[PDB]
Amino acid sequence: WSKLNDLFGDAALYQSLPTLARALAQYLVVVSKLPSHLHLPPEKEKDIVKFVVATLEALSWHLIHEQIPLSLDLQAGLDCCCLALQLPGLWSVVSSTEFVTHACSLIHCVHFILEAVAVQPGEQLLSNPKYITAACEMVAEMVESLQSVLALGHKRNSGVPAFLTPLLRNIIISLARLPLVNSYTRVPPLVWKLGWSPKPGGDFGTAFPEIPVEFLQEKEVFKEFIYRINTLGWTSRTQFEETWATLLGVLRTQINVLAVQAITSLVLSAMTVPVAGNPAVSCLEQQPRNKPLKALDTRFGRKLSIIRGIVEQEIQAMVSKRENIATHHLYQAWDPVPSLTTGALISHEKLLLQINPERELGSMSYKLGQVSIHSVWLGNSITPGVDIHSCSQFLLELYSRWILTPAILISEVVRSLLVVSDLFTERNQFELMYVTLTELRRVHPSEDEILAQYLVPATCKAAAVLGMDKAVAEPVSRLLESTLRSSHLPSRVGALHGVLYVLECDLLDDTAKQLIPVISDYLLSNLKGIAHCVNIHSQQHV
Amino acid sequence: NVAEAGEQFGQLGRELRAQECLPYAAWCQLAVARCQQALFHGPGEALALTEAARLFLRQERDARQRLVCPAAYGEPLQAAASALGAAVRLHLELGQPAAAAALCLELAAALRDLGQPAAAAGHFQRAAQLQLPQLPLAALQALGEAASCQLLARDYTGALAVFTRMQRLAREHGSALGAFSDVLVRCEVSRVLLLLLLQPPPAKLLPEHAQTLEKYSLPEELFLLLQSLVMATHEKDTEAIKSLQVEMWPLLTAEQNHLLHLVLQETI
Amino acid sequence: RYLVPLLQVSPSAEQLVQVYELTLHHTQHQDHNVVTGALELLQQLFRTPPPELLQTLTAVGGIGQLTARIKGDIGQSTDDDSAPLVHCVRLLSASFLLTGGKNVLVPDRDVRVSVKALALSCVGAAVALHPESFFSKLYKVPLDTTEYPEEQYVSDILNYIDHGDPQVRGATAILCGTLICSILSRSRFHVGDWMGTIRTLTGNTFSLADCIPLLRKTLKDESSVTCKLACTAVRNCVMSLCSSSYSELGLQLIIDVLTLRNSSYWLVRTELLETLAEIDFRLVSFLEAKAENLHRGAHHYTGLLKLQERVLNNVVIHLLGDEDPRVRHVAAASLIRLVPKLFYKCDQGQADPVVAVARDQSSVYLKRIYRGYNLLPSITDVTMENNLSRVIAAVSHELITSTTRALTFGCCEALCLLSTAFPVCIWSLGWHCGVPPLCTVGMATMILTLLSSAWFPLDLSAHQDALILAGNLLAASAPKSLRVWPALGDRALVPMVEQLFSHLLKVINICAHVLDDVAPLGSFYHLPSYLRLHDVLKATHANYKVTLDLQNSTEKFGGFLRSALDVLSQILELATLQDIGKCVEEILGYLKSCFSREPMMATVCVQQLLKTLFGTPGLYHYCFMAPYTHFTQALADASLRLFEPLVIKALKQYTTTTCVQLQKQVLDLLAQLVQLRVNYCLLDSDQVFIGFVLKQFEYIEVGQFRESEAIIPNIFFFLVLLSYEIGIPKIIQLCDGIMASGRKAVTHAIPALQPIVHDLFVLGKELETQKEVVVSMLLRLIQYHQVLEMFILVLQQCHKENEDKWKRLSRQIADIILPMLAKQQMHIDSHEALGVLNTLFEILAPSSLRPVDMLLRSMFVTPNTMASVSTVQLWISGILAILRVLISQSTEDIVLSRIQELSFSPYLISCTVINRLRDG
Repeated sequence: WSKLNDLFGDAALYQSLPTLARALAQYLVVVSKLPSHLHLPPEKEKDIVKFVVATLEALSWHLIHEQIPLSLDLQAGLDCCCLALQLPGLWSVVSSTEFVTHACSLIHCVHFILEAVAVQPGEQLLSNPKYITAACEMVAEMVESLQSVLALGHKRNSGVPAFLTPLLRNIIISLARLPLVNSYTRVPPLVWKLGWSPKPGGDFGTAFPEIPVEFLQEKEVFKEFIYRINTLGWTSRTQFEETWATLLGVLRTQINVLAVQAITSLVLSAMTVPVAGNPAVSCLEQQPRNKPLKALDTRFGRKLSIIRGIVEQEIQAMVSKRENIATHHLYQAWDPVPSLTTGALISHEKLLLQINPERELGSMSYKLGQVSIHSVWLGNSITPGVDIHSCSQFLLELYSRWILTPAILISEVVRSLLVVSDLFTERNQFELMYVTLTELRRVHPSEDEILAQYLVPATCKAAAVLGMDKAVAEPVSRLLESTLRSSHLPSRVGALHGVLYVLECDLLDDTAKQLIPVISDYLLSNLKGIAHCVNIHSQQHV
Repeated sequence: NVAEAGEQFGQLGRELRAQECLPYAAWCQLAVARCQQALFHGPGEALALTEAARLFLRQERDARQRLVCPAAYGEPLQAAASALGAAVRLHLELGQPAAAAALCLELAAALRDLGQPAAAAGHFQRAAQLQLPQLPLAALQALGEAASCQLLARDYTGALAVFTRMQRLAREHGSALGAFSDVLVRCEVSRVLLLLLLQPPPAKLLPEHAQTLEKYSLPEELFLLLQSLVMATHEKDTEAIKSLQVEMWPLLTAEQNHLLHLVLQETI
Repeated sequence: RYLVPLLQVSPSAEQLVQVYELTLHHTQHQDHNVVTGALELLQQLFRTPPPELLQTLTAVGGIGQLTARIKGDIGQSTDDDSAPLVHCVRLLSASFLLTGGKNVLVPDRDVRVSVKALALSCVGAAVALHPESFFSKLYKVPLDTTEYPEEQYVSDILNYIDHGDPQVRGATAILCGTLICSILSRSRFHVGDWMGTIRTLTGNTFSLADCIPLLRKTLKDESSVTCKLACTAVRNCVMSLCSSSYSELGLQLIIDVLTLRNSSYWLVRTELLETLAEIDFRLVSFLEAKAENLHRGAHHYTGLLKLQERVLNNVVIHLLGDEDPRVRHVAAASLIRLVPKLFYKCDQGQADPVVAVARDQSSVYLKRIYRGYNLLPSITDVTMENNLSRVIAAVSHELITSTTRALTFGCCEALCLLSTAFPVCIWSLGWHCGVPPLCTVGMATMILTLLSSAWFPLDLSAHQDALILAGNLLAASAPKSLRVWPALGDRALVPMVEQLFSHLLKVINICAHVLDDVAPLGSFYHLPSYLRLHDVLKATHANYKVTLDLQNSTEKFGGFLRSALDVLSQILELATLQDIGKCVEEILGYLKSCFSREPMMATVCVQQLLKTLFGTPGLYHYCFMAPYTHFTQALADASLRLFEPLVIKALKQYTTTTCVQLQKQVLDLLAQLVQLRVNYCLLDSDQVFIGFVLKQFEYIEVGQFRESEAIIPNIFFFLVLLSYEIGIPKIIQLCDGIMASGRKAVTHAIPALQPIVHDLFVLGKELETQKEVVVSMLLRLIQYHQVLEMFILVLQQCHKENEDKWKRLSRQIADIILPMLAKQQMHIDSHEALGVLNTLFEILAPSSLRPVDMLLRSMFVTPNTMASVSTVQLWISGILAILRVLISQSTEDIVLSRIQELSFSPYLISCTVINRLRDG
């Protein structure tokens, strides 16, 4: 450290490191939309991995000595670091055997900027050589904070100045996906108090095996393992089938409830349109059920597309929610609608008015309309790296023998089957879904209104991929009329998504489309009451 | 009978919380409230509807906080704000608008936790107008949590509307006392960091915004560094603005530390 | 062990030193039941010492003037050149817990760890008495340098932090607490100069830099019994460091207790908050501004180290929301102890944190309507109204924005203990939030919505504290609003009073149907909300009538019936005859059933109804310039009948009761039936009640009466007021018995005349003879400073009645008190006592003070002996109060012409004369 204060610690050399730090922030973003002349070179790829390490160590060196760096220079130096962990090129170099010192020094220096700001003096965050396991213990503490400390708007989040809770939430995820670290982070903290400590070996520090099933048989021990796997994602495809076998041996009813919900979240990280297993970079694919327009593509019509490109783009800088976007940059317009046998990604300016009105601007989550039945029929040609086809046949056998179980487990099994419905890939697979749900209603009582509002979304998305035929219309049309008369206001909302898929694509039967004036009459009554006041009644029912 | 029907549904809801299901003990609490509309129990009818509000917001700290599920999508977030719709309407008919605004500050402290900071802005202003006749210092702490929403929701122009309403009551009620003396320190350090962030034109610059910017172009440490920052952005001085964030970082809190970060970028 | 708590012919000073040598022989007499018996006796005689024994041990010679496993010359407790408490620490160590050769533990096999636990708590209670013992050598004559290489001091007592169990590492956690408490108070925070004198005398190297990291560690210990004993060590130790030169290390121990706020042992959390109630957070805010590395500390934090908002929002208000009924009650009493000690930034008084500490130490060293409300102009501190309005801001916020049952429930208990120490009527600008926007109605609109819910009254532990606090917030509007309910005069305030008076007649309606087993305006039948309140007052009344225990303060029905007759009283003052005229039928039926359970405050409900049925600044200001000018301004002024069933029942109780809280509220109910002229028909034929008051004077003089103190001011108000209709000849013969033949004066004889003198001097030939009698009795009693307030009343009537008679009487008490002030018979021991005597020489006539022959022979005197601070303290109060006369009442010219004639030599109290008195 004698050389590090004279060749590096100069106050003239320090000034460059936030001027060279805005430089690499804007260059790594456009990589997802540049041609191949403009990508970063493979020989100059090593020297951009080594320079994320060196500008984040000038940030920790002022907090010891002088003051904060500039706190815009807190913000320009941690944007060079959030993007090298999202690219497929720059992330692979940090994982290798040559960079054990450079991946364990971004853990000491992002725990030093998060502790010297959030942790007031006399606290903590929440309530082999030595440095590797001092880097391994460092990542376990930070992920339990995303519940409490770095959650946007918590009572504990009055201390972080809220331009880093976008920046420091995306960067604790992508460091525990390193193979230096990832094996320890999935172990929940109630295990290390108990007697589990095998030896690690992977030609690295910590290469622990996965947790055996016998520890997961306690609920407080089982609620903390499911947290480590969703916000962390997974890695190369060998590690995806490791978490699959641990949950099925769990399949006392307090642990039967919470592990049918853990199988929902593993399929959706095979449903993601980029890297598919990384909640750092990416989010769930959604499909527009609105077709592309006809009013464009003329000589006056090509002029229409340039003008409203400028208006919509600075809305999302003001109006929208940045669920996708960590950094502070302006033109981050990114919609994960794929093409479709999937293909490339469609940019935001090309899908100008495709996105359905059910969704807040840019907020990417599940909202019952991810895969529209337009996109079922042209990826799977049926019209009336993981083997994702493999995991969906095994789940049809399990949830039918439980239906055909306590009333707590009746409600949460119908809900796990509607989510995976994005991933059914065969006309053999959609036919088995509709059969199990109709034998329930005649047997299970009609007045179970938790169970009533998951199955009206479930029974209606089957008959859309299926033919909406005369033997299928009379069971599907009668069930939508009754639940709209129900007094349960979140039961009113699930039944209205089932109207759409029937109304969406199939040329509907002529007698059943005279029961669109059953659904046409409900819409007139509840707008005249929610014309003046919308603050009173609801938000996601309105 | 109908009196005896309500006592049977109460024994069922408590043996389920130790069984820890909680959409179904949450469905057990909405059955107690449907009986007391057949009879007329009044303020006890609103006690069955707000214990069903505590149980749909615990199903979603196990779906978006403890067990962060991408398949969690707000069926018990739609269920939480609908049992609280019938609760606020039944205090007003009996005529207690101070108890109607206690139940709407519970609905908006979840939506800031579940990551919906624009509709959290929202329900904080509903519970103030039910308190401005009654408690004008319980009403000014519901508008200080409304300025922490819109800066997460990035509503920097709607954030100037809610800061000039906090300061117009303390000159009617406080002149300052105390509890009202700390509400006015937070509102003349944060209306100055917004008018340099977004610098309004003289048409949409009110006669209340006109008064505070003549004084600059509250503690004696922090009053001196805020007259100096309105000068630099009118002089476009890149060396003046950089040495003040270094020397105003311990002074502010981290809600006021967010508004000073977005000025130094939009002038540099 | 039971009698030494009571020792604080008398038990002699040589009788108590025979007790003490008896035990040191018995800490050595071998047993395990006899060694443990004399070690609980020694831990308690240092904590509560008898004051005769306490001076013989701290003294240098000590026992030598009263007479005129261990293997070395300790030196017994007869030797001179060392205190006996220097001797008593050498003896209890080498026998129990230390070996004289090396820093080494003694094994638990030899001495039990029940016996090693009581020996660490006796070495700590003596350092608070004589702190020079802990730095001494273990053996006086050194022990055999052939066998042992080095000799050690008594600092190996502080190596028992690593020893095994709790209560040894926890009782060396408390041995470092009172070693730091009692060096700072011994040498007056001079840790620099006092440590130099010891090191050349006993050569140990033991600073206080090597004990606070031994005390920082036991706070982080594992066992929850080890953590209870280390946080009482910071109750003694962080008020002495933080104002000392080691206040770098003193602030760090404030920081670490804050991490101890969330440990799950309920005795660990309540001895935290007592060491966060005794903090002076105006002295604590001063050290933050001086720190630059301490704000960083560990891990190089950036920002301010905000102790005050973190110790007030995240402990004290936070520990109100705890699950235990034990933890919620102790956190309220700290917000009674925190509000005078806050220092929030930039008040319009104290500006700096330098100027903040200077105003709490200058007040120290430089100087009938109901109980709820006030009508004065209410002079108040401007900056003490600002600290009380920030503690009622964060407390009404965890009561409205709270999501738990436990936050709403134990924060209505923290608002009822503010209003009984910081009342709302006096501090209304702190309580004010909104309502009437200007004498305030603060925050009372939320709490009525708590009571009208059908959830919150169903538990009597905190429904009785929400009724005493809703009557304090509707009574502070009484100095403003008063000019249905026609006397309220503010229609935004009437629904708050319509509700509680509807709420307090339905809770005396459920206490009437419970004390009498009767099946269920004020009516709770048709409400289903108050049929839930009938099953909760019937669970607490089946445990009283079945379990006999009379002396309980907390009963939760006997505690709950006390709360809802106190606040039915305070509202009737706002009421009139027209509002109550349809309810005098109602409230009198309930009290006949509500009389037997609690009659002490069921006549306080009856005392008030009859009123309203019959109508009725920058550190130069603070330290000098503001107290210097209250001095010179008081010197220029020194140059100048439905009651008839209920009333008969209350008289049968006074003859047969014994609790003297009930005997005091019945002598005020009868002084109101004579002013409001109810004819003397309470005793229609006989004189039954007036014969019984004469017999009670027999039990006070002899002393056969238990609590005569709290009844003797109110016995004598009833008697003088009847004679305007027992006559004033007979009234003054009873008071002469108590004084000369009876107990002492400051409880019986001096409160006996405060009813007489105010009702005889203030309010023909028969009245002249009785005024000569009362002035002769006080001359026997001038010695007491409460008798000198009664005599400022006497001198102000003679200046109004007859100015020839005014100058005769100020000469008679001129030559009595000035012979007393030279022989120090005048009890001026209080600062309540010097304030009464200086308003006397203003009002005493200046003709009696015009010769300066008398004031100087009473001035220049020497007391008998100035050995004792009982006798040093009354000689310097005779010189300060006759010197307020030689400055105002007579100028400089008159005073010094006299001392040329009176040979008052300046060798009066000289350095040869002052030395022989302190010893003599």
